[PDB]
Amino acid sequence: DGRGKATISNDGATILKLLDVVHPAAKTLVDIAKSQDAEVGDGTTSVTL
Amino acid sequence: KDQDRKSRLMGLEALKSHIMAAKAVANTMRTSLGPNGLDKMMVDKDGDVTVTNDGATILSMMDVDHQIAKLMVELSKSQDDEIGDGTTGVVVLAGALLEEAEQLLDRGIHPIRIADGYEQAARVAIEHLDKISDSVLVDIKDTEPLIQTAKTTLGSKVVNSCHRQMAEIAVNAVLTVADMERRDVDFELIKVEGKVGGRLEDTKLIKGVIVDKDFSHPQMPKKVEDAKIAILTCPFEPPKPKTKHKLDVTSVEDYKALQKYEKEKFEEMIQQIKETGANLAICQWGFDDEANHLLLQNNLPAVRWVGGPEIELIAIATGGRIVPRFSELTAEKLGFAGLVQEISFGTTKDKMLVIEQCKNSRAVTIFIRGGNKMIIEEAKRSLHDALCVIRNLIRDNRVVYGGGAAEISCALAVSQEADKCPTLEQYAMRAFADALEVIPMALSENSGMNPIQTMTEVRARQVKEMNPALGIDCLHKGTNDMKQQHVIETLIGKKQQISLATQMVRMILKIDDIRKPGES
Amino acid sequence: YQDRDKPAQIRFSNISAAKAVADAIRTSLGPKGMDKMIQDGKGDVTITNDGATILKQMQVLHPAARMLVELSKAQDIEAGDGTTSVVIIAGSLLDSCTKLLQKGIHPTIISESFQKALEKGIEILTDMSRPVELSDRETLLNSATTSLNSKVVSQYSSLLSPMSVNAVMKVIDPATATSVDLRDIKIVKKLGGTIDDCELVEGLVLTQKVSNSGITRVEKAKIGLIYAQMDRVLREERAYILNLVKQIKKTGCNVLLILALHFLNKMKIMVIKDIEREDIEFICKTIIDQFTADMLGSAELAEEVNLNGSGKLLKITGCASPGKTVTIVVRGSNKLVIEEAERSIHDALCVIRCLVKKRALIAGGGAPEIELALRLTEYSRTLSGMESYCVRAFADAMEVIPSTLAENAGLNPISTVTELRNRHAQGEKTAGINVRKGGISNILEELVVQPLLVSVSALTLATETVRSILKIDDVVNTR
Amino acid sequence: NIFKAGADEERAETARLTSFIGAIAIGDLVKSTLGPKGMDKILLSSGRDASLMVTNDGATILKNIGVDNPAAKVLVDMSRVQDDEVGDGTTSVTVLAAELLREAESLIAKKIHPQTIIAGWREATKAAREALLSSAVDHGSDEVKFRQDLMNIAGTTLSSKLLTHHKDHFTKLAVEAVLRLKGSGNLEAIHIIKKLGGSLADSYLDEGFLLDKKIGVNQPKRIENAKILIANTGMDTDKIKIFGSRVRVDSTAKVAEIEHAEKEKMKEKVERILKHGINCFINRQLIYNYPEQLFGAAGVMAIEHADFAGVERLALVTGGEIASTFDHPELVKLGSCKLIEEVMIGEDKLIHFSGVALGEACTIVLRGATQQILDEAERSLHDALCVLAQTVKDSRTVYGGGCSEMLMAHAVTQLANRTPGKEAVAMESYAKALRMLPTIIADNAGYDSADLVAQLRAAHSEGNTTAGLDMREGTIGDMAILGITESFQVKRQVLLSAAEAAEVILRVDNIIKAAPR
Amino acid sequence: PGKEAVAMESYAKALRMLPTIIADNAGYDSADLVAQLRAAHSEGNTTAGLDMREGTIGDMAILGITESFQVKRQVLLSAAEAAEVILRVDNIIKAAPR
Amino acid sequence: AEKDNAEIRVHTVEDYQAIVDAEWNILYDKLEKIHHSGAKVVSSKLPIGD
Repeated sequence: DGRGKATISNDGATILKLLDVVHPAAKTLVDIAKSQDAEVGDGTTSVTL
Repeated sequence: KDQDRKSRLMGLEALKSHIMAAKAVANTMRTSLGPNGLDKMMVDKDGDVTVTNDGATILSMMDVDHQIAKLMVELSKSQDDEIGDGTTGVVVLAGALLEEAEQLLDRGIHPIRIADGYEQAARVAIEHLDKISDSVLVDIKDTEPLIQTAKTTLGSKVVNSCHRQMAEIAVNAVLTVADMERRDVDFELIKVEGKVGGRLEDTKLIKGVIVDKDFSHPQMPKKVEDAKIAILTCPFEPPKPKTKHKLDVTSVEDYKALQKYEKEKFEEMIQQIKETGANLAICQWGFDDEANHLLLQNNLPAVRWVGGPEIELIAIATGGRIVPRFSELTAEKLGFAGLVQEISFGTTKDKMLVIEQCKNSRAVTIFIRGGNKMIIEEAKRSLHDALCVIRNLIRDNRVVYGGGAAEISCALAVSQEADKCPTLEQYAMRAFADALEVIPMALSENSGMNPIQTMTEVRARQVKEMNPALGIDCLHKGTNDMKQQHVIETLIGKKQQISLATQMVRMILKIDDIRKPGES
Repeated sequence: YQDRDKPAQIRFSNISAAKAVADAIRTSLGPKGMDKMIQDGKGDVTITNDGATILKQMQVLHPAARMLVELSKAQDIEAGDGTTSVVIIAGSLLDSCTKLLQKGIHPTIISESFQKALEKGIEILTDMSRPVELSDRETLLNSATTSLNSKVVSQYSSLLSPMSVNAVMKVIDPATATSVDLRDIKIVKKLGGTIDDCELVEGLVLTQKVSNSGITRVEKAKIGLIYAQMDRVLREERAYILNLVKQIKKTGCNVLLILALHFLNKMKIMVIKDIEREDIEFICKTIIDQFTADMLGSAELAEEVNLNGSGKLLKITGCASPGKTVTIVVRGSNKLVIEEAERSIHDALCVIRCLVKKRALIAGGGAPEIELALRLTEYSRTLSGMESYCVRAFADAMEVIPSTLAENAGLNPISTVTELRNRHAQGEKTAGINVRKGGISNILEELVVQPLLVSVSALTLATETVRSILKIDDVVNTR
Repeated sequence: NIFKAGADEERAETARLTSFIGAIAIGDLVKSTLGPKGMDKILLSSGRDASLMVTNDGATILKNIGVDNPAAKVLVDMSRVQDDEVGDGTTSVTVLAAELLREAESLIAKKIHPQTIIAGWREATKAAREALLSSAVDHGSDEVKFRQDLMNIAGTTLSSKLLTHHKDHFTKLAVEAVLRLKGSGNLEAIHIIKKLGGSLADSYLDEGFLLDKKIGVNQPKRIENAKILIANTGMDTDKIKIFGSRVRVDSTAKVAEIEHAEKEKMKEKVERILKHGINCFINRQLIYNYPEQLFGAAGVMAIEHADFAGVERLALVTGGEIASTFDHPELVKLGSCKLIEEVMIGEDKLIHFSGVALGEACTIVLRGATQQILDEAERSLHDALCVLAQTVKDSRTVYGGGCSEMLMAHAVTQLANRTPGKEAVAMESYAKALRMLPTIIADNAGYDSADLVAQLRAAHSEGNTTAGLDMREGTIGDMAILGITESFQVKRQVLLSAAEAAEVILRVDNIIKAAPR
Repeated sequence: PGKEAVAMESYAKALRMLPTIIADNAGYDSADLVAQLRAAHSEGNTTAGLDMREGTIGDMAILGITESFQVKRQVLLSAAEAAEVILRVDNIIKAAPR
Repeated sequence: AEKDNAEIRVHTVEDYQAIVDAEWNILYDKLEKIHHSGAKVVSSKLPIGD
């Protein structure tokens, strides 16, 4: 991030939160991953891929 | 946000770029490995200049922006709690594993599959170290062989002149604070100080806490045999604030009035010392000329202007407590010690306070004398790894002969175990063998000899001449077989060099991308 | 050869920068020298032929060339004459060293060789000089008058010459003391009157007025150098002022060298204030808690004489103190009249000062330089080693002075110095260039002479500067 | 992106060149000043034209110049220690250490490892040091021969200085000052006086420890059995070294109260001074006239305006004590002086002692036209007193002028005959650097270096251990007959310091410069 | 004397270049072998030489390696006279080709 | 501590004994309020002095 600290993990939910892509169609798939956490809580990498 | 100007590195070129950034650190420290390793010039941000070959000190002073290069620095904090000597050897070994991994990426082998090969070959090398290891102090605790081992470690530093005397001090210091049977030695209980002047042969072992402060008055008693210690945050006198008193005296009427009130406070607190039975009074501030005048008549020595962190170190070592005010004084809060003396240095006015227990204790402090501050600073690091060598021998007395004999003997077993793995990880086991050969190879290169002719010559000796491992002489001694040269490193250190180097290579290979935004 | 490292590049940079200064001032040498036009940065344009003035306006940034500027200043302090000649001689020496360094001769050999030629050069000019008597005031009058004729004012030189002679002979024992202090003679110039009126005062004469103090006369003076509450403060300010006066009154000091105007009048103390430090040094040699009587001077009668053309002056005579000092009062119509009158006195005092230290007279018009170059050539034949070519280069560099005077006189520079060399071979130093008649003539009959100290100090000071420049290996910029 | 934004690190190839080029540039700068014929140099600060000056001193050049290279900074620090401790050989250390690094750079191009070069110089250093010990000749007896050696060493130290012309008269001043000492080499006992007026040949000398300072206004010119007591405090007025404290004055009577309070405070101070029973008093601060009259009424000589160097020197010469606190009487040691007389030298009042305890001290009075001449006269004289005091402690002397430098180079060459393979080439370059010192001396004198230096090799090859260079006649002759010699401790110090300085540069293969603040 | 001393050292240095090049073409270390021979022939042991077979220094009389005297005397003289002509010529005058 | 301190400037010498005690009184009060409720286990996020 802008602070200089590095985040290391394979979690798909955490990576998508840090990207924050400005493309409008890209924000749609990001929002679907957030709804995946409330209903289930995992599989965000599978749904996006 | 801030997607534009965001530095991104991905793909197969990302791994080759991370290895290149890691080899830049390994190629820098490989010249300083060994006792003959060349030094490094350090220019501080404030303009200071220091010269040291210590690997742990270099990594702390290196400022690297690259992320993978920062991971190599964080490894030093983990190893210094164990070895503190061959820390450079781990960075060199980590750079050799990544350098040989570059040849495997061209063949199309997946990075995770390469990391599995190193982990599989690491356990074979660690297992081989247990067979060839020999003991020393097994079943019998003796200080005679323990002192000779520490004499070799100090030979690589600038203290190599006085190296023989400083070995007996580190032995008696660790055995005092903890028992070898306990196998628990804390570094927080051991302190190291020093001051310019004198020589390194004047190093002494004082059991207790020592800080440099003078007495409240020079005529105070210099020797207190009984143990009474009053540690307070306030001096003995009418109460004064922490900054400025600023007494208001309008005329002589207020002078004679307040002086009588002060005179009552003069004899009250000084005679209060004998009420609690205390002898030595440790106060954070100093005393007036009248306060020291009453101490000379009652024979009550004291220390003035004690520092903030010094108060906590004295109460812990002497077994006392911090007393905020004289109203809470009691017999339980008094500190103990065997002797209290004031030892000056030459003509210097320092006169460091000396607190001696006259017996064993749980904390000791080693003091070093020398003609240069940089030499004393390097003498402090000279004892740092020396304590780790003694501590490792207390935990496990099994040792493996160093000087490159350990790394070469392991690659012979790993290369044979490679043909027993019908799988793509076989290549990683072969590359792991050539990587272990780099550490003993850098020793001969720093000695001004042909690296390759020295390496292959030792291989033939261990296979043919004798089964025990033979080392390489970097000091230009008589011959090989460092067992006669008494160059020996602990077995715990050998297991950590392979384990920590495997962790770093495994983490670097599994990271395929580095992201970070730029200035917008 | 190779010569990878070239320290001689700075040597050539020092010679080029030093020669550029000597080449400029060369055309201004001699009474017939061409005038030069100097334009100030503000746009002001001036024209002067004086070499000492132009060198100060050049603004020389080069370190080695500044040494020649300081060399001209050291020449005016000692001899006071020949400022332009020194810069030209020092410029021709460094130019001759260029041909020597190309031959591979080491500077220390060149530097030590000029010293032997300098010691021999002094003996040559001394043996050919004319010994004169210092006690004789007829020679001092003629030597100063003919010298000031080549200066700006040639008409009034007959008046100002005996004023300077009688001043020096009063403050200096004739034919006894070899040292003369020019600061012991003060010259005061004022507007009004004429140069025909001059007064030599044995005491001191200043420019200050005693206003507003009305005492104006002190005989036998010891001179020394140093609403109710609102009204009460005015009484206390008078107490502090009078307090410091009481301590002065106890010592007996009647004249002080600097509401209090009235307190000094009650004590009959003459007020002398607003005095320059350089003017104090003239009074220093002539005559509050640390103020005592031992540091006080002495005087006979002090007073302020106000004349028509001399303005307001303080006339103090009969100092009665160990020393010898005089004072000259100068009058004139305008400021330029008294300016050149005083400047002619400084030139007169310097020539007399040169005659006191060294008693001798030599001919002018390039005569000392040709005779010097003639004998050093024969002296170079007896020497052996590298000193043979070094002395010849030192001798041939003396030809620039006569060739310059012949060029400003309209004659042929090459043919003039050639004919004169053979005249000095058969004859004596009397031969030379006469700029008044525009041709070769005997300088002895022309009554053109200069004191020996001018030529000796010209060779001594210039040689030490040339040797100092050659010994410089390089320059280092510190911070 | 390893080191950016002010952080620079030169690699093994570049930090190699940078280390030597920075160090060699320092040695090549001051090499022109070696020898009595050495060149001058101009020092001018950037932005200020008042720093112009010309000096041939190698120590002064290195102090004023700045050094941005950490490799060259070590060489500069080793030169200042040479000037501050021994005082002689500042240029010799810098030049010799630079020649070792210049030859070591050519050996690295041959792929000779730096650690091997270091192993060669250590063995050659011991062989070169034993050569001076075998050629060192001292004198136990024959003080005439011992005094003559002091004049040759003093005349050698004063060479290539401002006093080199008049040094013939100065050799008698420096030697006599050290000859009268006859004891510990403490230099505080020999005072130095700088007075304006007169030429350099007018410098006088006093063996009674003459003081450079004048005391009081009216003081007694003679005193019998004067007890010396030093004190440190303001003797003038109130508010000494006190800033921020004011006094409310409403009228003139308040000022008179301060004058009475001042005389009251001074009276109490004079009483405590007189309780010591002393005939003389010394203080650093100036003494006011009122306590001066209180000292003169009791016979106590009032000494004022003392400096930091005075209290240290007046204590050992007179056998006294610093005694900063005169409050408690008779707890301090008092000095011993037979007579204190007033001597006027240079139109100034000076203080002359007599018969002091350990009266082997003395004082040299310099005479010059300006202060810049006197300052350079003291620096050239003080450097001479350092080596002469060292000569008293160790009387061994060796012959200079290329004699000792060439002899050490011959012993290293013979050592190259018995040696392993790689150490042979390393010690040869060490011997070549020792021959560079007599070579540079001949270059600054204009003489042919290749002719004179090469004949010294054939001279010291078979016998003739005393041969050397003669700058006067430009030939080779006996150094013992010509009277050119230097102390033994100077050669051993320059030889070891130059070897230790060049050893540190080789041990550094990389230079890490952090980001400047 | 002085000026002839430097010229002889360069002549002796060229003779040491012959065994140096022989060691370089054999892949060995010329710095060690040539330096040991100079130290060997410095005091005694006039028969020491290089052994290309074993890669070390040994006696030439025992190993049976020798060369004719007329050959070495001719190589020594023909090399000195050839370098003397080239060194003496400071200028080359070329004409027009025919 | 960086958070809770006591700074009072008075010209009275006798008040200095109370101010030093008042700074310890605030700390003693915070320790007494815990004892007033009878809490045996004290878990603090910020450090606790000796």
